[PDB]
Order: sequence, then structure tokens, then C-alpha cells
Amino acid sequence: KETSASVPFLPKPKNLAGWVGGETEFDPIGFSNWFDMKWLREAELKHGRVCMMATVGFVLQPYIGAYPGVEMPADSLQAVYAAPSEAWFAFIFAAGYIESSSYNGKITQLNMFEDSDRVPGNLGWGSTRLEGMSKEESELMQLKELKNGRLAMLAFSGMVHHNIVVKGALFPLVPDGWTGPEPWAVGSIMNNXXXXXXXX
Amino acid sequence: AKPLEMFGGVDIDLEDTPAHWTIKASPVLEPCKDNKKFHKKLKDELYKVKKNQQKFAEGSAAYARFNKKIKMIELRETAYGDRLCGKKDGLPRTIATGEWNVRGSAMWPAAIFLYIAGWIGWAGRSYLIRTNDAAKEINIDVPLAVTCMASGFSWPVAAWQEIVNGEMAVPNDQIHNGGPWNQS
Amino acid sequence: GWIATDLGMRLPGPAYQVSTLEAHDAMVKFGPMAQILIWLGIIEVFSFLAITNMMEGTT
Amino acid sequence: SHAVKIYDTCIGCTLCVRACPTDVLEMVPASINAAKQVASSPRVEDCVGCKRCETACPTDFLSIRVYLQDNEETQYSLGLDLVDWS
Amino acid sequence: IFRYINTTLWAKAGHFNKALSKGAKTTTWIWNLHDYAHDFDIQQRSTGLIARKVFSSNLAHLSLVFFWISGMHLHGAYLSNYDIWLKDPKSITPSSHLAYSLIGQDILNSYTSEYFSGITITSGFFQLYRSEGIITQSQLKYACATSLIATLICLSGSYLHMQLMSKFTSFYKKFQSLSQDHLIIIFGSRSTSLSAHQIHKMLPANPLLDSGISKPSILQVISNSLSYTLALFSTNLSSTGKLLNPSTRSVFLSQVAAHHKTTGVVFITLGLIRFLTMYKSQFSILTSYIDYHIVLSINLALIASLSIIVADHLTRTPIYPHKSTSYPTILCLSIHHAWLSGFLIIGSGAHASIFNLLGSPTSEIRHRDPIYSHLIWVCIAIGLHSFSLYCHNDTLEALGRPEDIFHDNSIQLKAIFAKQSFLRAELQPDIEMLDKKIIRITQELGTADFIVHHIHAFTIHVTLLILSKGVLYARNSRFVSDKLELGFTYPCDGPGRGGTCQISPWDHLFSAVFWMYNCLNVVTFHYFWKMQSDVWGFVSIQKHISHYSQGDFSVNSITINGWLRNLLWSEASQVIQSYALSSICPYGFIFLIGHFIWAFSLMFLFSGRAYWQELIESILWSHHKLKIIPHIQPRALSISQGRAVGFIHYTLGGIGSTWAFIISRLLVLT
Ligand code: CLA
Ligand SMILES: CC(=O)O[C@H]1CC(C)(C)C(=C=C/C(C)=C/C=C/C(C)=C/C=C/C=C(C)/C=C/C=C(C)/C=C/[C@@]23O[C@]2(C)C[C@@H](O)CC3(C)C)[C@](C)(O)C1
Ligand SMILES: CC1=C(C/C=C(\C)CCC[C@H](C)CCC[C@H](C)CCCC(C)C)C(=O)c2ccccc2C1=O
Ligand code: SF4
Ligand code: SF4
Ligand code: SF4
Repeated sequence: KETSASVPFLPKPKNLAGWVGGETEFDPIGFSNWFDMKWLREAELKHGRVCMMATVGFVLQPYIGAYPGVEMPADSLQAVYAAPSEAWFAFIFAAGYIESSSYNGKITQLNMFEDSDRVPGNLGWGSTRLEGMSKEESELMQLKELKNGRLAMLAFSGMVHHNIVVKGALFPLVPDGWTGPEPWAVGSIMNNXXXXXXXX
Repeated sequence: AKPLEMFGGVDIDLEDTPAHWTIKASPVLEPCKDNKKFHKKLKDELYKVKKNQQKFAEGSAAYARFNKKIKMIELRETAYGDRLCGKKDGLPRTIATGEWNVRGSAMWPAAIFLYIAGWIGWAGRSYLIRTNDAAKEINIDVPLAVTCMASGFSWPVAAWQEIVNGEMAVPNDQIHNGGPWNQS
Repeated sequence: GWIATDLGMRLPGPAYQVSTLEAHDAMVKFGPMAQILIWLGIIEVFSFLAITNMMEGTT
Repeated sequence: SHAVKIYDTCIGCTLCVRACPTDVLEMVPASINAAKQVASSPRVEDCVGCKRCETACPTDFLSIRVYLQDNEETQYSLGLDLVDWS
Repeated sequence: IFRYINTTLWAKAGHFNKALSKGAKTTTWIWNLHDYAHDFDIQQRSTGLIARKVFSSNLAHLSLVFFWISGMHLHGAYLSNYDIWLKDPKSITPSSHLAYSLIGQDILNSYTSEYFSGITITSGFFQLYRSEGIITQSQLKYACATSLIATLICLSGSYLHMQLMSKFTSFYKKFQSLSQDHLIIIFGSRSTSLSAHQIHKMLPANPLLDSGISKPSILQVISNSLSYTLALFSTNLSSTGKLLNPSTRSVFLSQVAAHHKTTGVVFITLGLIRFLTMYKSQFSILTSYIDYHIVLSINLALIASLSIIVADHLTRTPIYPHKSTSYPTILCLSIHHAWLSGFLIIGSGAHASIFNLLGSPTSEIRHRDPIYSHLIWVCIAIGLHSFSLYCHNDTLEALGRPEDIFHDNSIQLKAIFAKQSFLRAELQPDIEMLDKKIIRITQELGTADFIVHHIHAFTIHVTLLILSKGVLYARNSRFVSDKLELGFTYPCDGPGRGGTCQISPWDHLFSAVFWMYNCLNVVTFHYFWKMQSDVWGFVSIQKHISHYSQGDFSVNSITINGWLRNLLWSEASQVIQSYALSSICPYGFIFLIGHFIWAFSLMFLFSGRAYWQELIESILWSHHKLKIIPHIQPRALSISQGRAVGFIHYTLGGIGSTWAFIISRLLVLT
């Protein structure tokens, strides 16, 4: 009974053959044993790519944003509201078109891989710059894509929550007079009993 | 000749123009931010809540919670200002004419609910079709159940594609029509 | 931790200028105790998985 | 008195006969089923109308049907105990 | 031993009954699974498993009650204004119950103290705590901790006894042992233990509070160390109950401690007497009643009778400090125990029927016709007499002939035995009052009290008629001669013999629940109107009394229209006009919901299941049309289940309606 390389105190996750993290098989909960892991790979790749683009845009907006005629909020979270509804509508339209056409209308966890079991996360976009590495460094390129995607996902999460704890821009990290985060102003039962809101 | 008295109080538009087809042109209604009954009702709400607030200590937590309630009430007053309310009640109205572009319109909630309700029904139907057994209805196949639940998002297209391709309905000669009404 | 806190070792923040007895309540009201609980929760989820997979003999 | 009729769909269960609390039903030989027997109701004057026979009948729709006739009730069909009608 | 405690049956629902082993073919399977869940008798395996299940389930429920007590204690320690209530109980309403500020629910919390807003509780837990010498938050913390520990202990014991007990287990059948140890060690040796608790913690504390030292020098005096106060410090001679404590408006706690000591002594002496006492006559009862259902019915009847005695004794035999003036608390303590008395009496009747069907009955079932016939006659006699005095008064008052009605100012029906029942209390010829509030004044019983007591007797007798008719006619009847083979609960025997619907003892309980509900709704209304009209209320310094209802009972309760107008209409003004009023918004809403639920029950009560089955089939056609096939086939509720659902909704809705109606009014008036 082998153990996973990543978490050595847990059994090695089966159904996680070599895709990217075959050297550090990491599935403690076991979604790969519960779900079609090809769909899981597709979701992870789409999340990683969307988050790479999201980190780049989130960083860029406060400084080199400002499309001619669009208004500029310093807090990049507020940029959704302080943007033209027309540009946002066209952008969502383009995203939906790309999502629908790429999978030939089989955009569904049941129907995603039912007849066109092409490859997990492959869309034929820019494949001309791949496969010249003799299927050995192409796997390394896929590994780099996955690592950058996961790092970008965690980074975008951190950027969003930093902008929330600061309630301002992003890059003025630890702004003047910030003196630490205590901004979560939502009451809680433990908060109610601790702060003596109830009782007495 | 004063249609108000002719019809026992109710008033008629008496004008045939397309510009009056909107709900905002109705003489029964009026924007809430300039309606006397709206002002009086929300002022009475503020007065009652404030009178309750003074009954407690100044530095207590109840005082702070009542301040938060007062802020919520004032935010509600300023938020419903653009909503239409009747010229006699002051209570804002919900628009059910398919306007799509008025405060308090019922088109957006209708669209959202219809989408999510079709999603729920489609997920349930997909699970029932893919589990053609009674054992799978008492002991839910949770992976398949959540797979169908996630797959239900494309219901407005998949359902129509099944309707036109003869995969949703079934001919009446394949299900029990009902009790016999004749034979002799 | 108790030794270090009693002997005077502190984090460079004025919010931590409390005795070790009140450290728990002060930091619960400050916030870091909730975050520590979240992190110990994820680590204990992994520990619970370890126990479940060891007692069942999977590992 | 009620009306207890036996139809051809009977398969000779004998369950209807066993369920009857007043010995209304009986088994008669026949040749329309693999059991070579069908039910009969020679004594429906003793049929109270409990319809236990209908509960016990396993055919798709009951091979034995009890038709209630309330404007027809006799002392036996009513289960009269304190009072005699004879 | 415990290696057989496996989770493999958790996924296998319905394992306990062999009738559910075929699988969930229809939706009736679900309801049957829920119905047979606690029916240990009919479940699979030997009789030893029945004993194990019964005992362990008793322990689990005991743990549940302990958890509820722990929750109440924690609410009192950390979610209550018990501090200011301790300091000034006559100006602060008890409240250990808050509501979150969501969806405007903030409107439910009301001003109870200058530093607290919440829902006024009427459970009387604050008076219990004060009578239990609980002053600091630490005491409530440790009470909650002990109750949680008891919950864990009882849960673990219930878990253990499913395998400690075995096929050879027999300790539950040793009824001599059970009776002796229960009686002595609990009723005697624990009553004296509580007497010790009171003598050593209440009398050291409650007199200190009554002495005006709510300070009690903090812990310098309150934390015991007061052996210079004497046990009978302020008995003031007199007789227990004749003279109340003027400060707390209750019986002196020294007298309560003496009562508990003497009752424990009496119970211990009775346990000693039981070694040689009167027997050999209840001996047929002794041998024939060794069964689960019979002892369950006996205990249910006994506990329900004790509950009604508690209901009548908690109101005008004031034991708790500062409780007689807290009128909503008094009302709740009476009425809740009244309802529990009714419900547990009905359960006793049901389990008597079950015992008759499972075990073998006794001699009284052979002359059942004279019994259940003279019961019928007495029910008819007191129904055509008690109620009609109301109908007669109503008709002759409508006709304008008030001199011909049954009233005090007219033809009067004197309550002869009650008026000569000055034995109870036998207090001095005046009243007692604490602070603008009446503690207790003797209820002057007149004509209206006579008529309403006869109404109570009539309703009790009809409910008893239904129960005893179900019990005695369980095995067989002149109508159906093999009801024993039909089981305990069945819809009918068929449309034959004119119609046999609702002959089962279960259906007799089904009707008896309606009649018990109707019986003590009148009890609730009689109490609620009589106390307001003739006991509760304000005072005048010139010894004049201004009650809440201004003496409406003796002049209006003689006619049904009086009940409709002065009780259900005039006294419902508080609940009906309770919208946007901070404390009583939920009571108005719950009044509306109780009406809705009560009317909703009628759909199940009046309709049969065949119509609903046909409608379900019509809908299932549309479901099958779109390839939506529920393989757990939809079936309408069974006849017995339809009746059960109807009865439950009926009683719940009506109880909620009364509940809101009484509580909102008493909260507004106080
Ligand atoms: C100590 C009390 C006690 C005990 C141990 C039992 C034990 C038993 N009873 Mg019983 N019973 C009791 C009191 C008790 N009963 C009372 C007081 C009544 C009168 C109402 C009844 C009436 C009664 C009947 C009529 C029947 C039983 C039956 C049974 C047996 C199986 C029960 C079962 O599986 O139900 C499973 C448990 C449930 C279905 C609980 C469902 C919840 C109830 C029905 C609704 C409650 C609504 C709730 C209070 C309000 C909701 C709040 C709202 C705001 C949402 C079992 C031996 C049955 C049997 O066959 O006996 C052999 C049977 O037919 N009992
Ligand atoms: C014609 C055709 O075919 O097209 C081709 C084109 C081409 C080029 C050949 C192709 C490609 C590759 C592409 C497009 C590759 C893009 C890759 C990107 C944008 C990666 C971003 C990673 C961001 C990260 C990790 C962010 C990290 C952020 C971090 C760590 C933030 C860290 C912070 O601490 C810091 C630094 C500050 C604090 O405030 C907190 C935060 C912000 C969190 C394709 C796909 O083949 C297709
Ligand atoms: C309505 C009705 C039905 C049909 C009612 C059924 C089948 C009830 C089951 C419906 C679902 C399963 C109940 C689940 C709860 C409700 C869907 C929601 C209740 C809580 C809401 C307030 C959210 C019967 O089967 C029946 C049988 C015998 C006598 C009378 C009647 C009867 O009156
Ligand atoms: S139960 Fe029905 S099928 Fe069977 S013998 Fe009787 S009538 Fe025939
Ligand atoms: S209705 Fe009853 S009595 Fe009549 S034949 Fe059927 S089972 Fe026999
Ligand atoms: S109506 Fe219902 S309860 Fe009455 S005999 Fe027919 S099936 Fe039985």
C-alpha cells in the first residue's frame, strides 16, 4: 500500500496517473475518485488561465488602465461598477462565445467527455508552439502552465482579500495609518458573547 | 366633464398616445420621493424606532443596534425614492407589465427564478433518467446527483433541443392514459 | 509559548501588550485566534484523514 | 343483500375464500386457469360487505367484485346482533 | 460484545421491521418506516432486544431532557437579564431569549431592562433560579456544565446498555426491586437530599435577599458561612400557607425545606411498610399487568394526573419567590401543565388499548356493555344539562328575560360543596398583595363557576367514554367479532355491515384527542377569564380592587355570547392589534399561523385518500409524459396517516391560537 508523495501519511491517490502533478499526487479529499478527473483537469486549467489573466488585469487596472473615455477607480474591485456597461456586455458576450464554440456545444459535466474525449484542457489554441520538444519538454511546458495557474489562483485570491482588508488600492500595501487588519465587521455568536452584546 | 365624479372617484387617462403605455405615466401612481404618504409612513417608522431607542441606556449595545436599525430605515427610505407608489397609500408598487427598465419591475426576478427553477427541474429529471431504479432514489448516488446538479446550468438549450428532437415528450400510447370509461 | 510570553517575549505590536492570562481573550477579540483556529482546522482535517485511512488499513 | 360476482380472470388463489368472515365464497372446479379452479359466491345472502375478499385478490383488477346495495340490506348483510329480523 | 455495533445498518433504512425489507417500492414505505421506528415490539429479533431498546431509548431521552436543561441554564447565564431581575424582579420582565437582527426580526426584542432587549420568557426559570439560590453567573455556568455532563453520561449509558444487557438480562422484570429502590432512594432519600440543599443554601441565601441585602456582602455572606442565621429564622409561627412571605409573596422556603424533609421521611417509611402491608387484592393486577404497554399506560396516567395537580397547585399555592405577581408566568405554568395532563392521559388510554390487544385483559372487560353504557348515559345527561344551562341563559337573555336565566341575580345554582369547601387554604378573611399586584384572593365561587365546573365534568366524561370504549372494545365487538386479528391500528374492516370506519382503538384515540383538546380548551378559558376577572389585577390604597377584566366573569360567563364577546373578542384586542408592537409582533403572527394550520388540518380531516390517490395519478400522467418517472411510486397518505396528520395539525393550530391569545394579552397587561 503506497502513499502519496505530497502527503506521505495518506494513501496514494489512484486515478491520478501522469498528467502534471504525477510526482506529487495531491488529492486528500479524493475528488478524482469521486468525479471524472478529466473534468477536474479541465476546470483546474480554466481556473488557472482565467486567474493568470485576472492577476494581470487586476494589477494593471490602477496604473495602465483608463481606456480612452472610461472612468478610473483606484480599488480594482470597484472597476466592475466603474466601467461602461457596453464594454462589459461585449466582453461577457465574447467569453460566452469562446466557451460555447470551443466545446462544440457539449458544455456540460455529463456531456463534456462523452463522445469527443479529446484531451483534458486542450483547445487547439496555440498548439503550433508546442510538440516541438519531442513529448518530453512538452510535458514540462504543461507542468509550467499548471504551476503558474495554481500560483495565479492563490495570488488573485490574495489580491482580492488584500483590497478588501485595506479598502483602497492594491500596491500601496500596508498603507499609512493602517495599523493592522481588523475590518471584518460582521457579528457572530462568539462575537456576540465575547463583546457582551447579548446578556446583562 | 370631470371623469372623477362621473365614475365614482376613479379617473381615466382620456388620451391615446403610446407614451402613456408605460406604468410611470399612470395617474394612480407617483414617484415615492415626492409622495406625502411615503414621507409620513417612513417618518413614523423612524419616530417609532427612535422612541424605542431612547427607552434604553445610552452606552448599551441595544442603543448601537437601534442606531444600525435607524440607518437601515433611512437607507430604505432613500433607496425606494425612485420606486413608484400610489398617490394615496405611499407604499411602493411592483411593476408587472414587462417594462424591464423600471424600479421594482418583476421581469428581472421572473427571469432569474425561471432560470434557476428550470435548472432544478432539469437536474432532477436528468438524475431520474440516469437512475432508472427505486434503490437509487432512497440511497442517492451522490456523485451522479451532484454531476447532474452541475450539468443543469445548460437547461434552456438542452431542454429545447430535446423538445424539438423528440426526446422530452412521450406519445400518449406509451403511458397509462387513465381509468377506462367504456367497454361493454 | 507560556514561558516565552511570561518572560516578556512579544510580537512587535501594541495590541499584544497583555498578560499571558488575558492573551487568549484579548487575541480572540483581536482576530488572530480565529485565524489560528482556521489553520489548525485544515491541519486537523488532514490529521483526521490520516486517522481514518490508518484505522481502516488503507495506509 | 349485496352482490358478489366472480369474473373469468380468477386464478384459483383461494385467498378470497379464506379471507371471507361469513363463508360466502367457495372453490369450484373449472378449466380456465392452471389451477383448474375458480371462486364462487353461492351464499352472498351472508355477505356483510367487508370486502376482505377484494383486499386478498391478487389479479390486476379484482376477479371478485362486491357491489354494495344499501337500499337492500338484510339482517345478515348488516350483522345485526341485538335485534332479530326473523 | 461491542464489535456488533456497526454502521452497516445506517444506510439500510427500514432494517428494524421485516415488513419494510422489500424496499421502498412506494411512498407509503417512507411513512411506514417513520411509523414503526419506535415500535420495538413489532421489530425484528427476540424479546431481549425489546428490553434493551426500551431501556436505552429511555436513557437517550433522559440525556435529551438534560441537554434541554443545560440549554436553559446557558441561556440564563449568558443570554439573559437575570442580573437586573435579581436586583428588581417587580420592574423587570424575565428574558433569557433574544432574536437576531435579521429581516427586521429586531422588532421582536422589547424593552425588559435599561440595558437589555429581548423576548419575555414565561417559563418561570428566573423564579426557579432565585428559589435555588442562584445569584452569580458562575453558579449558572456550573449548573449548565453539570447538565451537559449529565447529558454526556446518559448518552453514553444509552449507548452502553444496548450491549451490556443481553438475552439473560432480567433486572427490568424485577418489579419488587424497581418499586422498592425507586420509592426509598429517590422519593425518600432524594427528597431529604433536596431538603438538605435548601436548608444549607436557600435559607442561608433567600432570607439574605429578602433582608434587603441583595448585596449580601457579595460572597462574604452569600457564599454560605452564615451559620448564625438559624434554620427556622423567619417561620413566624403560624401555619404553612396561612401566612405568606410579605417580601417575595410566597411560602417561606424554610417551610418548603421542612416539607421536603418530612415527605422524604414519609416515603422512606412507606418503603419500609411495603415489607408488610395490604395486598392479595391488587394481586390479579400484579400478575396481569407485567408488560411494557400496561405499565407505560399506568405511568402515563399517573404522570398526567400529577401534571394537572401541579397546574392547579402552582398558581394559588405560591411557592416560588416573586412568581405570583408575574402573571404571565403563573398563566403559563398552569396552562402548559394542563395541556400535558390532557395529552399524557390520552396516551395512557392508547397504551391501555395496546396492552389489551397484545396482552390479555382483566375481568372488567366482560361487563363492558353496562360500563360503557352508563358512561354514555352520564355523558348525555351532563351534556344536556351543563351546556344547556348556557343555551337557556343565552336564549332568555336574547329574549329580554334576564330574571329567568341562571345567574347570581336570578335563578342561582349555588356551588354548595365548594362554598362549604373552605377546608382548603382556610386563610384569614382578607387578601394578600405585594406591589400594586394581587398575590392571591380567594375565588368567590358562584353560579357561573358551578356551570363551568359541570362543563369540565361533562367534557372529561366524554373523553373518558371515548378512551374506555376504545380500550374495552379492542379485542372484539358485537359489530366485528375478530378485531383482535385486525391489530391495534387499522383504518376499518370495510364498508360492510353498514360501514365499519374507525372501529380500531387507534381511531378511538384519534377521536379522544379531539375531545381532550376541547375539554381543556374550556379549562384554559375558565382559568384565563376567572383569574383576570376575580383574582389578578391592580389595587387601590383604600383597599378597593381593580381587576384586569373588571369582574366580567360573574356577569358575562353565564351565556355563550358572554364568552364570545368578553373573552374571545374583547380580550383578543391585545393579540389582534399586535403588529409593529415590539414585544407582541410574533404573538399576532403566530395567532394568524395557528388559524391557518387549524384550518389546514380540515383538508386531511374531511377528505378520504381515494380522491387524493386519483389526483396523484392524474399528475403522475404528466410526469410520465416528460419521462420523469419516480420509481418510489407516489401514493396518497394511508387512511390512518391522513387521520393522524389531520389531528396533529388541528391540535397544533388550536393550541397555537390559544397560546398567542393568552400570552400576548398577559404580556401587554403586565
Ligand atoms: C412516555 C411516552 C410515550 C412512549 C414511550 C410512547 C411509545 C410508543 N407509542 Mg405512544 N403516545 C403517547 C406517549 C408515548 N408513546 C401519547 C402521549 C400519545 C397520545 C397522543 C400516544 C399515542 C400513540 C398512538 C396513537 C400510537 C402510539 C404508538 C407508540 C409506539 C410506537 C411509536 C412510534 O414508532 O412512533 C414514531 C414516532 C413518531 C411518528 C413521532 C412523530 C412526531 C409526532 C407524531 C408529531 C408531533 C408534532 C410536534 C409535537 C410539533 C412540531 C412543532 C411544529 C412547530 C413544527 C411506542 C410503543 C403507536 C403504536 O403502534 O404503538 C404500538 C401508535 O399507533 N402512541
Ligand atoms: C496565437 C496563439 O496561439 O496564442 C498563443 C500565445 C502564446 C504566448 C504562445 C501562449 C501563451 C502563453 C500565455 C498567454 C501565458 C500567459 C501567462 C500569464 C499571464 C501568467 C501570469 C501569471 C501570474 C501570476 C503567477 C501572478 C502572481 C501574483 C502574485 C504572486 C501576487 C503576489 C502579491 O504579493 C504581492 C506581490 C503583492 C501583495 O499585494 C499581495 C499579492 C498581490 C498577492 C499560448 C497559450 O500558447 C497561445
Ligand atoms: C391533501 C391530502 C393528501 C395528499 C397529501 C400528501 C401526499 C402529503 C405529502 C406531500 C409532501 C410529501 C409533504 C412534505 C411537506 C410539504 C411539501 C411542505 C411542508 C412545509 C412547508 C411549509 C415548507 C393525502 O394523501 C390524504 C390521505 C388521506 C386523507 C386525507 C389526505 C389529504 O387531505
Ligand atoms: S382471491 Fe381472486 S384470483 Fe384468487 S381465487 Fe379468489 S377470486 Fe380468484
Ligand atoms: S365482502 Fe366480506 S363477507 Fe362478502 S364475500 Fe367478500 S370477504 Fe366475504
Ligand atoms: S370509507 Fe374508508 S374507513 Fe370507511 S369503510 Fe370505506 S375504506 Fe374503511
